[PDB]
Order: sequence, then structure tokens, then C-alpha cells
Amino acid sequence: PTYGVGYQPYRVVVLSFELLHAPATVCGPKKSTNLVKNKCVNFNFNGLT
Amino acid sequence: NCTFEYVSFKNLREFVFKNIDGYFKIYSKHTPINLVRDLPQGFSALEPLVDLPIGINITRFQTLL
Ligand SMILES: *[C@@H]1O[C@H](CO)[C@@H](O)[C@H](O)[C@H]1NC(C)=O
Repeated sequence: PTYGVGYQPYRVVVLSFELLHAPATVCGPKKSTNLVKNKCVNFNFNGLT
Repeated sequence: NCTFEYVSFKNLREFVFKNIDGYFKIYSKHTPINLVRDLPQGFSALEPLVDLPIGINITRFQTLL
């Protein structure tokens, strides 16, 4: 613990991203709005625009 | 090695298996029956169970019993 910062321990995580012909098993989270009935709106349900 | 994993005569249990663009699709139906030696003559449609993003190719299969 008495070491200077260049000698002190650092933890490291390297996050590696893979993309192939095989389908996406991981995605960033997709947020949702409140719902408006009886008004003209743009909409998106499960990617159906 | 380890991989992806998932958890969910008197009768006829009918199933369909197909593999398209990296997804494995399973459909099924159950019915009462009154015939032993053949598939019962009539119509009902198999509903989807699961649609799994496994990427694996298939050319052969077998039953467990
Ligand atoms: C499935 O087979 C195709 C060739 O038809 C190949 O390009 C692909 O990499 C194979 N997928 C796996 C997960 O082995």
C-alpha cells in the first residue's frame, strides 16, 4: 500500500464485442414511453413503426 | 464444452422442428385420439412454443426414450 501510483495495483476489465453471421445474443437496453390513446401519433411497438 | 441453455394410445403429441438464419423454431399441439396404428384423419394447426437464437447447423437428429 506504500507504493507510488505507477507501482500500485490497478484492476482492468477489457470488454470485447463479437459480430458474425450468427444472431445477436447481446443488446443494449431499449427504453419505452408512456402510451397515448385517441390521438394521432407516431408509434413503435417491438420495432413495428 | 458448455454453451447457451434454457428452461421452460390415449393422446397424440405433434411437433414441428425447423432451422432458419440461425434460429431454431419449435411448434406443437396435443389432442385426444381414438386410433392406435396411424395419425388420426382431421385438421388442427400447431402453435409456436419457442424461437431460439442458437446459430448451430443441423443435418441429423434422434429421439430420447
Ligand atoms: C453453419 O454452416 C455455414 C456453411 O453452410 C457456416 O458458414 C457457418 O459458420 C456454420 N455455423 C456454425 C455455428 O458453425
